[PDB]
Amino acid sequence: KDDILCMASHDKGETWGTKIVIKYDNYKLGVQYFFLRPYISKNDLSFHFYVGDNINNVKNVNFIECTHEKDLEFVCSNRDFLKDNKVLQDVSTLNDEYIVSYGNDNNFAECYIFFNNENSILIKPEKYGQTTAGCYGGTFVKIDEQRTLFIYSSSQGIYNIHTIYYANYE
Amino acid sequence: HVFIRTELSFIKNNVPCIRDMFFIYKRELYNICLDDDETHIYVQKKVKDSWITLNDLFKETDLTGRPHIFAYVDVEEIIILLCEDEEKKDMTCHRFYSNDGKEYQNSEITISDYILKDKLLSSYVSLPLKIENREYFLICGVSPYKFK
Repeated sequence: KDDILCMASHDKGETWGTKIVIKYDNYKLGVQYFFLRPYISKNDLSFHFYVGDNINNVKNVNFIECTHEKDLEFVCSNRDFLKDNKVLQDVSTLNDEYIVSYGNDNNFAECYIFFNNENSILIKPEKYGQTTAGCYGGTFVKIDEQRTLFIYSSSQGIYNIHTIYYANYE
Repeated sequence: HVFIRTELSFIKNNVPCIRDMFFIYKRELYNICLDDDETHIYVQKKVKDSWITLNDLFKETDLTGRPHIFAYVDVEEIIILLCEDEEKKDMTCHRFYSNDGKEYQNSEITISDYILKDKLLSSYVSLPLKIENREYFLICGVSPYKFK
């Protein structure tokens, strides 16, 4: 009855006999997940995926966090990143805190980056020319606990690379 | 208390990739590009300003269509997996290994009656997940509800 399922390997991919169980006790039945992928950091397991069961048929990011039960069975739970006037995009972590990507609307004229939901930076991609350049597909590529890239392809051929340093103290 | 810094660099790619896939390895930046008639699966590296095709993993395969790709980056080791898109009952894949990011070593494997028989998958990069003194790589899948 588990909608999400992982087979897993501790022999570096030689064999995939291990089974990791994901109890995502969600409210809704028959809901299709798209582009599912696990976000992993140190101990923690999480998932990033899309759902399209909304009015506009537009796909919408969901991000669920998991903790532990058995050695192979995790219990996950949706994480609220909802934010008025912005659309949830990509998710990463710098230093056990979430860094989160958002578009202004579903057309990614702009992208905002939030640090621990407490500070934010604006990314206004320059136009390729006569046509609008968005940040559709902007994702994070983490370097270490203070540095991550945010890359997106304004248009085909062109890769916009944002190098990001962040540190929160006290 | 707070320190925030932003820089912008540009990169051009020879290849118009259908799907990009980014990983950091030894603080170099690497891509797994996919063009598509004719198809390839190029392993690329940013030396500043441009990507550089380092390998074509599609070549060393008896692979008919477009595979799922599951990349994993341990610190010393890079392991990539090209898995054929279903639609039998078991799934075959080809894996590539390097400890160096330049020379990937061929191979082929099969998971019989594999656990994700009727699950949908999509390509992604990942890290090993420590689970009580063990590292695991995960291939994860979702139930198919939308009518087809």
